Amino acid sequence: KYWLQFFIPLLVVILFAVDTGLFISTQQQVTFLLKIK
Amino acid sequence: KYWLQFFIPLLVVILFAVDTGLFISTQQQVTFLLKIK
Amino acid sequence: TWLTVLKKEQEFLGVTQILTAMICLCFGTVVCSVLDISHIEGDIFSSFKAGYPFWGAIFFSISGMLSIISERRNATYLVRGSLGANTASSIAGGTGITILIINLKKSLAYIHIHSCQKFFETKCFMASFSTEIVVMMLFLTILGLGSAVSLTICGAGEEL
Amino acid sequence: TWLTVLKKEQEFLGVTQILTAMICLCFGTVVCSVLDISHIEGDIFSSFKAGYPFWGAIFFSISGMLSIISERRNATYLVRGSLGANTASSIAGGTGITILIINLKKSLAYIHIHSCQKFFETKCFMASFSTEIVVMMLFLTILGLGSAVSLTICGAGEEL
Amino acid sequence: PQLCYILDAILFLYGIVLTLLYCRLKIQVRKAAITSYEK
Amino acid sequence: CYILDAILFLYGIVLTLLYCRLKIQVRKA
Amino acid sequence: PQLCYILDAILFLYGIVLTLLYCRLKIQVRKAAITSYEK
Amino acid sequence: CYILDAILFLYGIVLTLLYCRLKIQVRKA
Ligand SMILES: CC(C)CCC[C@@H](C)[C@H]1CC[C@H]2[C@@H]3CC=C4C[C@@H](O)CC[C@]4(C)[C@H]3CC[C@]12C
Ligand SMILES: CC(C)CCC[C@@H](C)[C@H]1CC[C@H]2[C@@H]3CC=C4C[C@@H](O)CC[C@]4(C)[C@H]3CC[C@]12C
Repeated sequence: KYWLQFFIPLLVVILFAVDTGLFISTQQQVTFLLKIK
Repeated sequence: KYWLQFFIPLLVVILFAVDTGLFISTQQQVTFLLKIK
Repeated sequence: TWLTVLKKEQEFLGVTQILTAMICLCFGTVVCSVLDISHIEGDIFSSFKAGYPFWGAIFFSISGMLSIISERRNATYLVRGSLGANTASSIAGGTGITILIINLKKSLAYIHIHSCQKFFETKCFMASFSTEIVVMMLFLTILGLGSAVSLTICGAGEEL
Repeated sequence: TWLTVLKKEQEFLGVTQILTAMICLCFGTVVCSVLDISHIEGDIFSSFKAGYPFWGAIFFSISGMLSIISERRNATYLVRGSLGANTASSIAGGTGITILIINLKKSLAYIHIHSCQKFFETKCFMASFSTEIVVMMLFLTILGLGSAVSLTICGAGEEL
Repeated sequence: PQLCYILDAILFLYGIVLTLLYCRLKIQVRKAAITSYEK
Repeated sequence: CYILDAILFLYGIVLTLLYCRLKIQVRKA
Repeated sequence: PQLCYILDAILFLYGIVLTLLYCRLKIQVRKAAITSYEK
Repeated sequence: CYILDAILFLYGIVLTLLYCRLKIQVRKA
């Protein structure tokens, strides 16, 4: 009824969570990439 | 108050979501691993 | 030189397409779940009443998935299907943009006059909430449609 | 040959330690936020009232972090800190097990005698809920404590 | 005769087992990749 | 509730199946 | 002038921009890796 | 509510700075 102004932070927090998951994934990916001589 | 029996699914759904994320990341890593001659 | 650079970058537009498709479903679900649409006194819900996110999410998801798989897998019949899905998504977006424009047109008039003085949380907070949601929807739909038209024009790049 | 297998298989113990620490916070915050923990007629909460969810939350976490970083970076002073963190976590788990056991004892004393015939949904649903939650926490803490003790005995493997 | 969460109790064990098994598998495959990529 | 539990009760089956496929694939590797 | 939501909208836009750009870099680095390790 | 945005606001700042570091160290390599 009045708590409607709460879902927008709920969306952005999970967006940032999956975003940082992708970030650490690509971090590990580039760490593997730089293992080059 | 009486709706307490709802948090147990709430934690397990994100647990399984992060498990699927780990699966896709490790599948991506293993596919890269496999291509060696 | 535009053709070559657009050919090099194909599936990232598919990534933003699938992100759009996944995100547009949430607004529809929450709007249809928290409160019913058939008894809105202000009649603000017009785009949501027609189920536009339901119309567009499937088309955008198909377009993005097909674009991603085309780069991932070079199937013979998938190339034409990707172009067809891109055209269908382009037409769907072209209709939805007009739908949201008329929705904002019918929504601003109520708020402007005599309904809610200044900002919300006086008598008409839910309409301001819906207005913010639909403005975000319109902006994100423009962002998706730009990538959609770019992918559509890039995909053909050849006679038939 | 036990020492070699334990040494080579180390960071997964840190993974389960940090999983225990992370999952402890969610339960602790939800239980201590949904309702006050000092006005229970049965005084069911005998663990959350004693800080246990927040007693070994940033306590298992630091041990897991040290264990994970140990094989990643072999610092000069980190190896000494890891053993101390592991043994302190072992002691904390040993205290948590007995406080959780007495919590089960009191919850069963409550539900056992005349408080609620058959299962819940009569007067004390929260009693059964708390009992189940604390049983789950006890099992997960046993799983964490076993790994903690295994890492503690593995880490030394040498004089001092 | 009072199901739902009684049957939903074992599912948490399921989740814990899977979320630990994936972590063990990922660490093992990372170790194998490191040991195979060195030479 | 019960159906909500059912919807997440077969997720485990597919998750374990793909886990086993990954296991056999890495064993082949 | 009511605060919060006006400042919240720019945060939302920032979130989508950041996640989209990180995805772009993820595909970019994947192509870089596949083009580097192929030879 | 008013303070809720504060916690997540510097989250974006730290992610942007760490992205800058990642970009500089991928351009180095
Ligand atoms: C809107 C709220 C309610 C839910 C949001 C879910 C979103 C964030 C989910 C749904 C689909 C997901 C995307 C699916 C595909 C890709 C492409 C991949 O290369 C990177 C991850 C990425 C980009 C995912 C990011 C997270 C994602 C966009
Ligand atoms: C219960 C919900 C709310 C939160 C759960 C948080 C847990 C599951 C998350 C948070 C941080 C995560 C860990 C972060 C770091 C690593 C190291 C990596 O090499 C393996 C995965 C692992 C071990 C992750 C496992 C899952 C993890 C422990």
